[PDB]
Amino acid sequence: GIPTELKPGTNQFLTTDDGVSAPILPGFHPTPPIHIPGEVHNLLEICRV
Amino acid sequence: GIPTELKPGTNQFLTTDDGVSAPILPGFHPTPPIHIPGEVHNLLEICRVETILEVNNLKTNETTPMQRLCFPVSVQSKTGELCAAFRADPGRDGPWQSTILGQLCRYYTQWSGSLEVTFMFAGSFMATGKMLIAYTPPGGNVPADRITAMLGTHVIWDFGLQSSVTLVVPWISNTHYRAYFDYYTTGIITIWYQTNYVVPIGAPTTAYIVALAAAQDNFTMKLCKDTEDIE
Amino acid sequence: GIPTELKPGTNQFLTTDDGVSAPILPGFHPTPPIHIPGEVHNLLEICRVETILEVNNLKTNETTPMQRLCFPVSVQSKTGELCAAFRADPGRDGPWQSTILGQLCRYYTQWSGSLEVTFMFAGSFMATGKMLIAYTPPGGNVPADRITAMLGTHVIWDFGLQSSVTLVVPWISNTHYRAYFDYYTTGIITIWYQTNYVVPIGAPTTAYIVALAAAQDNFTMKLCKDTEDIE
Amino acid sequence: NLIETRCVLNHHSTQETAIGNFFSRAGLVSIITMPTTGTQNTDGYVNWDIDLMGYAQLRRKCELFTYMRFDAEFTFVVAKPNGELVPQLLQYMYVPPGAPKPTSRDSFAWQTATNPSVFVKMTDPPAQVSVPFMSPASAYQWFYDGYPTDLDYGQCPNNMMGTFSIRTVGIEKSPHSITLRVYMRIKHVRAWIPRPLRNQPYLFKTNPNYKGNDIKCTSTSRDKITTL
Amino acid sequence: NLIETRCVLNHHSTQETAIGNFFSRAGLVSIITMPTTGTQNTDGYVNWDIDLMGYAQLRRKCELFTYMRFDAEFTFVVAKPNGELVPQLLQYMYVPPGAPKPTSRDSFAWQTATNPSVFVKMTDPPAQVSVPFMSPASAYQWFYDGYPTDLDYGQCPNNMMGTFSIRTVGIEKSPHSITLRVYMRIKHVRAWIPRPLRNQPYLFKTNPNYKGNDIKCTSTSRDKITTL
Amino acid sequence: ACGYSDRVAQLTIGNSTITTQEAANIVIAYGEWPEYCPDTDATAVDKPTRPDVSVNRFFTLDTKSWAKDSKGWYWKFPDVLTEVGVFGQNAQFHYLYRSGFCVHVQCNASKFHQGALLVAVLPEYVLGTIAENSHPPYATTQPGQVGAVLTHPYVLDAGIPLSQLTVCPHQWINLRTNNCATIIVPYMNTVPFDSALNHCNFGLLVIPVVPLDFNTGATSEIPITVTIAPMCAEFAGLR
Repeated sequence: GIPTELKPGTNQFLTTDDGVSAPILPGFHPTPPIHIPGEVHNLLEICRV
Repeated sequence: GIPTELKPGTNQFLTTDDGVSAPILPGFHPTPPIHIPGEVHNLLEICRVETILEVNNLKTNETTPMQRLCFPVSVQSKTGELCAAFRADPGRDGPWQSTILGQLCRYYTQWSGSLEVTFMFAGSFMATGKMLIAYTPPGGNVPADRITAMLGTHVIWDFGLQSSVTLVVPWISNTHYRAYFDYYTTGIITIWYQTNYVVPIGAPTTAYIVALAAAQDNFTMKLCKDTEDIE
Repeated sequence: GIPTELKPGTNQFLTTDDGVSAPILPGFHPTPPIHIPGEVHNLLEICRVETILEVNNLKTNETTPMQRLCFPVSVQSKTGELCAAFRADPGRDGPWQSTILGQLCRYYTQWSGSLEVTFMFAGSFMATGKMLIAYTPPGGNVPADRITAMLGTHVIWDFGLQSSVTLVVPWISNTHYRAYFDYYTTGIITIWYQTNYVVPIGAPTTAYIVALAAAQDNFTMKLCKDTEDIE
Repeated sequence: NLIETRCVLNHHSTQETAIGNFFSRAGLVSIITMPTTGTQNTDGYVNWDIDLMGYAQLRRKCELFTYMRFDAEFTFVVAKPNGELVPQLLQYMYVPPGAPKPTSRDSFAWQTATNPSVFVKMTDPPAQVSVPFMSPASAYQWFYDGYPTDLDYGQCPNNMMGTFSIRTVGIEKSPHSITLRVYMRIKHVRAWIPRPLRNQPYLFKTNPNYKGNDIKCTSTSRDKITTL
Repeated sequence: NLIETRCVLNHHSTQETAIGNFFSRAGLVSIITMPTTGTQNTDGYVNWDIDLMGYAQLRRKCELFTYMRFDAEFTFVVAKPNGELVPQLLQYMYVPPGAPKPTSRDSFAWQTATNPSVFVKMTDPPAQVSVPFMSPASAYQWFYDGYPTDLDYGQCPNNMMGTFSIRTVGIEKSPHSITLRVYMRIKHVRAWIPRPLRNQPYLFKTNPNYKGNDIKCTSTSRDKITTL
Repeated sequence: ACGYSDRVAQLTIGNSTITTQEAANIVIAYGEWPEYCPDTDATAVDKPTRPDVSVNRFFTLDTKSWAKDSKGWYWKFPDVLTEVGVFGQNAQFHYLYRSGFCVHVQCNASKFHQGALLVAVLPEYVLGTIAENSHPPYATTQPGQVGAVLTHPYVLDAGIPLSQLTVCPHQWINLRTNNCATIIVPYMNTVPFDSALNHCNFGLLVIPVVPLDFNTGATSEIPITVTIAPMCAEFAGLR
């Protein structure tokens, strides 16, 4: 196998870590989105009101 | 999955390992930098700066330290007598401890290069005379009289002509070890009175010399180690 | 994350594994190398160097070891009598232990190649005579008399003409095992008196021969193993 | 001593004297202890505000410069007071500046999504995390010749890097005492405006005050200016 | 014996006789023992100066050359004296040359950022670290025909490779006794000026002195120079 | 190197002239020619003095006498010329030193004499004692011009076999043929310049492996004469 060395930080759960988890339902195809007017992208859009 | 094999050194924390850790705040955009003059990139930039040597580091000075910053010359001194003397040992104790160079040397284990010592004369514009500066190479016998010093590497300095003069220590080296001993290869600077101090009526008969020193460009250091200068 | 599966051998430390460990001092720049003549790259370079064989390794010598470095010839010896004899067994005990080759052979398990033995005559320039050198191939009967030795691989050496002569052991092999036994295929060198030692009036009637030996280029070894020469 | 032999005739690498190499390496910046019961632990938690001027060793090194900018890597080496490890689940929470710190072993603070927290078992290898450049200014500054508004002189709150709140997880108190060593490493260092090196013993964390009766000389002394 | 059969008629690989292969493999260079209480352990720590001339086996191999240059890989195999492992946190600190060594189980030395330290649990697999070429000279030398300034003859301090300081972490002493085996492997070897192979028993680590009354012969003996 | 059937030659270097037979049977230690030190930061700010004056010449040491019982001799370098001539005062006032050497060992014997000497150069020739702990005295570690006598030649006073000394730059002197050896030794150290007074870069050994013999009536002592010539000598005082 490939020689690896576990470094400090192994096995830790950081509430701000942005990883990838296993999809609980791999066969599921979520209902597709449609157009809904008024989509907001950044809170500052609201602050300018 | 991918066949892996954990090798020795797994799960260890090495204080000198240089890894990558998870950003505690991924969404944060640190305040951006602006221009601040005087950014330093390497400590040697600081070592090339002349700082004041406490050549006059007497036990009787300790209570009036301001007097260590300069030594004096006077009329009482006879032609040919020794004025001052110290060696070129940046890291070790002594006059060099006051300089920025010697302070940074303690933060390292080895070093080597050239040094330059500058002497400045502060006395009345009416004073004149000649001092003899001499560098006695490492493993050499300190000059006994003015005449022998003259036969070695020296500089006749006439402070009636130049208010300042610079000497260059060609090469010093150090290899700090324990047993505490320094593999310090270093010379001895000796200041002699070539002529006596000459002055007219109305002028102070005692003036002072200020000594500044710095490392040249070829100076370099290696192997860090926290100092012993603090407690 | 990346799906991995730890396979057998995980967490093991193999003294012969050749991995990469974390540098204890990442900021350190090791002193750079300079040129030093005589760098060695392979031990065989050393094995090709002639070293002195202790052919005269008698029990009576032990207290005056300097005498093992050379054996002698004399007038008392009659034409045709056996002078000395030893086999070409670098690794094993005996004369070869004194050579640099035999010492390095103990640091390995197997070896094979050619060897060359050189004989040097030290006696008076006035002496003359002929010695017969003979190599008896492995699994061969050691020569009984001078005449039979002559029928095999031999060299008539006239030290009145050449002060030195070199013999070449064509091929030896070894495959060291335990049960301790050596699968050593090796011959027997025999030195005979072809003629008696001739000398005029005024010259020593006893002279010495020095034996040097080394491995040739085709010599090679494999499978390391710490020696038994020390304690 | 001064043994004058073995002369190094080669120049060493300048990399060793670079600001980065000078401030690298993880050093111990704090030692928190959480005993089962003693003086300050019927609580069950600890609040350590990130402080560099903690160890005079590192502090002196920083005060060689006026301004500095850098990232910090923190490693959490914990175990019981005697070095033994047990299957204890711990939580380390980073409370940014301007955020509310836990005031009890179970404040709401511990549940606040915005206070990043890292959960790790004392058995797992040391947790490691990197904290960026928090100041609202372009650089941290070890010297402020003004007032942030006297007793609040030299105090610049824009150097506030955050707080780390440690505690054992679980509703009931932990049976084990914990001794945690916090290591910090400075990454991507940048320094400006070099200044004289501290030559007087330190008296306080927040100011250059020095003992004015016992003013020590920068260098040792000797009898005559000619004896060497 | 001398069984003359099975003749190897092929040349073997020369790679096996190369300086590198000859000095490879991790060998045991030291065995430190730290019992709970006995003779030298009311301390709680150990200072092992890195020494190669430790085992005569490896020493003889090196003294085949005058100068050598190389990197060293150290592996730390620890466990209790009977082979059992326990959840004990240990610390191994490398004190470079010219640096101050710990003098107590809790000296400041253990906190000095410049003395790289590696923390590992006795349960974790053996710690492994590489130490470079420390000498201030171009190569280590096993022979110095001079004086570094008699009783200090042959002594060259430029071979000083450093010290390893072991200890259990934690403020209180560890309940367990520890037996630690230190393995070392020589990487990137280079050798110069080959010399005669030691043929006399060693008497000291720091010098070639040999027993002069009992001078052993390089080779075994026999009766006649013709009997074989 | 030099023996019978060689055209006699008269070599001169400075104010010195030695008559020695021209035998291009010379040994060049470790395959390299003595050279002037490559550049180094130290002597890049303080050039190295290369006194070609009365320093690059033939220093002929006092002749040693070889008898039927001699055990062998050895000299240390640069120590041997430390107490001699301008190479001495030049090697004392200068902090750093560096040099090479043409070494020439020569015998004078009749054809009715017999013997064999091994001449070898051993870098960093550290010596031992019979022993308890006791590092050898300064008088036997640095013998000077006179040189010193081996006490246990079989192990070269250092616990190493003489039988293996040939893995070092050597040359045999078999009275039967040649009567003189020549060896060119280049600077060997772990640093460009060392102290000429502290460290002895190597040792010259002359050990009789096949003892002197002759019939009573012939000169009982054969003279061994050593001649040294520095090659590419450099000094750096650092001033």
